[PDB]
Amino acid sequence: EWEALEKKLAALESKXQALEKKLEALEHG
Amino acid sequence: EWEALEKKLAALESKXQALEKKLEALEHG
Amino acid sequence: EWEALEKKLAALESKXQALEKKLEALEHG
Ligand SMILES: [Cl-]
Ligand SMILES: [Cl-]
Ligand code: NA
Ligand code: NA
Ligand SMILES: [Zn+2]
Ligand SMILES: [Zn+2]
Ligand SMILES: [Zn+2]
Ligand SMILES: [Zn+2]
Ligand SMILES: [Zn+2]
Ligand SMILES: [Zn+2]
Repeated sequence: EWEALEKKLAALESKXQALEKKLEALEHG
Repeated sequence: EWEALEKKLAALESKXQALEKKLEALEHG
Repeated sequence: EWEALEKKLAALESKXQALEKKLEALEHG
């Protein structure tokens, strides 16, 4: 339970960082 | 409290995928 | 461990809100 929830939070954190960088790319063209 | 944390993570994973797809759309016009 | 999970989720929810606001500003503004 705990370990699966921690994995899902880490995957969201990684997606979170990738979407931030992608939104920054789109702002600059 | 644990169940609520999981329902909140599930809503956030759905919002995460929604933002990812909208960013993909914006990227292409 | 509990506090760290709750903190990560609040930070992700907050980042989710910041990223949606930037996306709306880029798409429409
Ligand atoms: Cl359920
Ligand atoms: Cl998120
Ligand atoms: Na509980
Ligand atoms: Na632990
Ligand atoms: Zn559970
Ligand atoms: Zn920016
Ligand atoms: Zn793509
Ligand atoms: Zn493409
Ligand atoms: Zn932990
Ligand atoms: Zn997010």
